[PDB]
Amino acid sequence: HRIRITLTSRNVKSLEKVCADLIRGAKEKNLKVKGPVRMPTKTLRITTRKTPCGEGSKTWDRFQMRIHKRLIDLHSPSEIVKQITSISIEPGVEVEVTIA
Amino acid sequence: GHQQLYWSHPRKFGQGSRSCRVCSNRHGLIRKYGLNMCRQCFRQYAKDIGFIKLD
Amino acid sequence: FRKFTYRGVDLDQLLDMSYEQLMQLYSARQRRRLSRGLRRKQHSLLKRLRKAKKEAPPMEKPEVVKTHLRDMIILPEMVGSMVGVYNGKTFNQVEIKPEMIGHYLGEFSITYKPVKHGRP
Amino acid sequence: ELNEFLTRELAEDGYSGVEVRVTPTRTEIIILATRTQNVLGEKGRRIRELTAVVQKRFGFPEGSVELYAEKVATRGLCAIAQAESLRYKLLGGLAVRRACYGVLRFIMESGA
Amino acid sequence: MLMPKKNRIAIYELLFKEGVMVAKKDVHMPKHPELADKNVPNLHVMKAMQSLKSRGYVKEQFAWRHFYWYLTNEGIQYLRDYLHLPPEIVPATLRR
Amino acid sequence: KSYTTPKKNKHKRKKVKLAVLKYYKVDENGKISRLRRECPSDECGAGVFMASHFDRHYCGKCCLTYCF
RNA sequence: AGGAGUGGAGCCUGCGGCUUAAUUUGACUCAACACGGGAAACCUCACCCGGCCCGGACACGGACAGGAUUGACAGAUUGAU
RNA sequence: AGCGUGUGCCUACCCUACGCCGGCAGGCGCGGGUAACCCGUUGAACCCCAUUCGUGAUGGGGAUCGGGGAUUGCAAUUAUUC
Repeated sequence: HRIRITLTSRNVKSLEKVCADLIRGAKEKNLKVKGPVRMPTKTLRITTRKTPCGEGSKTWDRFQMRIHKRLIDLHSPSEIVKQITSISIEPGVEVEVTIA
Repeated sequence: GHQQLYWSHPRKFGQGSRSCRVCSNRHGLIRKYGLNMCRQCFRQYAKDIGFIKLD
Repeated sequence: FRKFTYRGVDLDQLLDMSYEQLMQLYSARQRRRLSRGLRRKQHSLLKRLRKAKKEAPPMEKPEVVKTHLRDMIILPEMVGSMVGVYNGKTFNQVEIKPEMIGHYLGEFSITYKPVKHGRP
Repeated sequence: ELNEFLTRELAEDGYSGVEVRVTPTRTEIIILATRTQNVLGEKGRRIRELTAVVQKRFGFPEGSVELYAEKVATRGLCAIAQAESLRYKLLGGLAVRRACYGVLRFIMESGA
Repeated sequence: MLMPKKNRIAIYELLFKEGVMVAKKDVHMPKHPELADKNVPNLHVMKAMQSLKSRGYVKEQFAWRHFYWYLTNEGIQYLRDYLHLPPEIVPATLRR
Repeated sequence: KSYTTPKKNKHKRKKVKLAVLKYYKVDENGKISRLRRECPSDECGAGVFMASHFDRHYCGKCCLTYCF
């Protein structure tokens, strides 16, 4: 059973914390764990005017969001990796499970 | 024929088919990534969405 | 004394033909308009408009029928008909000559007045 | 939308913040306030009402949404609760200088 | 109002079984998202409980597009002696 | 606002008093009769009545028009 | 010291003025004038000519199951079944 | 080459490789992508090379205007667009 788990979040430091904890857990559980594949991050750029009406110097904002996505690959049966993945999930980090 | 001529006008497409989902106005809509509001409401509620003006 | 001819066919020849070849007798936009769909969704007004046109006064000046539809393409069957179409304020009562074919009722009712400037 | 929701109801309760935590096939919404006894109402009526309206509004499954109401520590350090306290002080009718001096001094001995 | 008798009592036992009400503010919604089994728009629903507000039995506050009607104890009494129910059936907002 | 144009009014409906006795007619014997025709439609069934006009026959809610 | 220009030519857009039944309106030095995120065929629409419905709650007095009211097809009508 | 974007709640309206037809604007059955996977190695333009032009309101400049054909939409006329 080849299994893929995706660690997609908005904040990056809690993402590094949970990915390091998952890699450490797969290391201590005597399991063949692959390295964390770092996908190219996606920048959310939409610009708008400052003032609500139409007068003033034409000044704009640059609002930004960065979403980071990570990949961890394992070779393990289903129930043990469910038991691993259902431990200590952050509210700002979303995990999703896929099977090949 | 009040029932059949009250709103027989097709608002299938066009600008008035969509509206702001915060304050229901039809000017300056942002449709990108499905926000579906005007610019003022997005600027007022932009912090809880998570958009920061870092750049 | 001159006899009118449209696209090589005569007036009664135009009357006694149908839409299935009349679309190719029309231009590009009018073929697209008549081939778009049935005149039922909004053009039940057009259906009853040709019905009210098919109402026949006797051998005199035919009675004028007026409508708000400015998007009506002149069929060959309604030549020699008296109609006033709404430009927004009044009805411009116009005589349908045997030349109208290929146009709209909005071609023959002006909206803006012709401007005549005075002193700035 | 949930933030503007809970500050529309919980203005008199002294609202401070919201937290959403995700669980498999379960939604957790944590309500931060200061009047943790008035937020429940009598026998938990109003928090059940809020659970029902958020479940019916947001298309949520039946029996998967629950609301936990925990009061916030260090009441003088959250600026939103002091803002609603000043709003309800000025709404009842009182001098604005006395109320602003009172909230300023309360924030000052509160540890800021 | 030109409302049928069935629609008024329909919103009534929907409100009596569960004492909460959510509706998006638009007049051209042909069927309710909850009452799609029968034929009733939202305009009937908002005008009926606006009449219920004016007779003084429910509360109200407004979101972006969503109304929020809440039930009162005298509202429970009014729905009880209007829908003609024995007083042992309770709305789910009180009983846990 | 009163204008130069004359004011139009809605239908003030004419009031009829006890028209149900004009549906059936009673004789001096023991029988019940139907003066007008009954609509044979399924949902527009055996309860409602149907008109008697100078040229046509028309029902109330099912809208089936009959003429000679 | 220079470079690219604008202002002159045709066109797009905006503003003033003129006409119109309406040519909706805010803004007039920097800090109004491809500004209102305003690239308007319908909606937008707030301007003009026309016609429907109440979506006038709640309370009082008439009204009233012997009827408080709603909906509609022969044919004229405006514009429309 | 590089920033990007992509099947949306009431809300239906996405980005597109590939085959045929047609000068072209375009049309039909076919496959992928809910995205570092598919468009895509984004065969972009200015530039580079080789002919034609030769100081002429000229093969510069494309305003104005006539006729015809497709697409979007319930509807284009005061030409939507091509």
